Amino acid sequence: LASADWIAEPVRLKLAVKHKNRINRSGELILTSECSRYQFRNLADCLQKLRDMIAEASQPXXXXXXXXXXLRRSRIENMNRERLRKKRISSA
Amino acid sequence: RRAAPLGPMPNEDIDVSDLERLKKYRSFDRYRRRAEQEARKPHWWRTYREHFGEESGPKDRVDIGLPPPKVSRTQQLLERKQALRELRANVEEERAARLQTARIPLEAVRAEWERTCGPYHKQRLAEYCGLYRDLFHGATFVPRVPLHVAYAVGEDDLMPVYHGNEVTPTEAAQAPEVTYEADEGSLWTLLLTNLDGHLLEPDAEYVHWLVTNIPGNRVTEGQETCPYLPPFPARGSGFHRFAFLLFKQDKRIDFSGDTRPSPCYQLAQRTFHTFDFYKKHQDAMTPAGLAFFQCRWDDSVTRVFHQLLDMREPVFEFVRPPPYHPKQKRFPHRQPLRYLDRYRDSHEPTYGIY
Repeated sequence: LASADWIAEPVRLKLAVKHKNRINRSGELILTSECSRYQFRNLADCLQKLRDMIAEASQPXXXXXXXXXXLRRSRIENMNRERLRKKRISSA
Repeated sequence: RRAAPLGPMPNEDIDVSDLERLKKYRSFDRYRRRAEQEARKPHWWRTYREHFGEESGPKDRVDIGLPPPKVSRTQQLLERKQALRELRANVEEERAARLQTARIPLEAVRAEWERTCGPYHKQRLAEYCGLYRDLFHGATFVPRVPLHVAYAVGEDDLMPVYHGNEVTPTEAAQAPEVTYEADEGSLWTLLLTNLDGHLLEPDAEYVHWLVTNIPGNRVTEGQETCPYLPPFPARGSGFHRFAFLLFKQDKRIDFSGDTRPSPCYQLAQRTFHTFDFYKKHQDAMTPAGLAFFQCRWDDSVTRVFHQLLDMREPVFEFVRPPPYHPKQKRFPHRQPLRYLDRYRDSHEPTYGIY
């Protein structure tokens, strides 16, 4: 990612943020394709996912819309551990 | 052909002659209660409890405790009766109660819970998350001494570790502070274990932070064995549980087999069985406090695996067994067309010789 010149710096840095799950310690961005048994279409799928990540990153107007259906329990559990973290005393 | 009923038959006891003179359940609620009362007794016929895994049912507990605190009951009873007399006769509390305005002082409740009943709730909460099965293997210790473990998340911010609470690896990236009270004749040993998440050996755990020979409340003054290691769960596998344990020791003990290198990054160096450890020190060591927290993968973890352990980071998923299909039959009769697609190998045409 840092070494790829064909992507601009803002693209470089924001593709390294959203996608940090598939990034490798050697700095590698790793794409995986499966479905077809003809490797042609697999290549096409990886190149497509790549074009979609580059597109979504390059468009600044993306608001990354949050769904409340999967994350409601996450927001509740987050608030609830926030009420415990909320204890105020100077420590260490 | 009739068999002979074995012992009691559920309604045998009541006299059906003159049904009018038997009292009734006028309330659906009373019925409900009596029903559950019956459901809890061990009947002589096949029952729900029997087939559904009551966790062994009856178990004869190996109790390694700190001996039960000695108290005279008449004193307690009287002091309580009097406290009740003083509290009830006050017109303030009556006027306030009738109009639905009162507050219970949560802090004082926390104090009383700590003093009396809490140490018993601890037992079954540990039982819930199974802090017993994996560590002491058969054995129950009652958590006599109060244990306060805390992580500093900021200059002003303190994250508490309560038994059963969820905490993030971010707050566990730093060493904790501990509060419990003892005068100085005292000798203590404290332990922080990761009860699951051992990659090579399912029955083994990771000692994270191990401390020995502590007078009173002084943690800095106790000799440390394992310096503090931030929790390193796996991205896939959810919600590991971490146990904080306390032991009383009689004479100061030093054990070289347990001693670890100072930086100690390697994972195989930390391999643990609370069982064997407690076998080693058993006579001098009595288990005291318990506090555990539940933690799942978080961003900081990637920094760990690469920087400390010089290792690639593992990612796990969840696999559910492929849906069972009956043997395919040559002429499936009366089945939808899509039947053919259940035994589909892969989706792609194959022109065999073409």
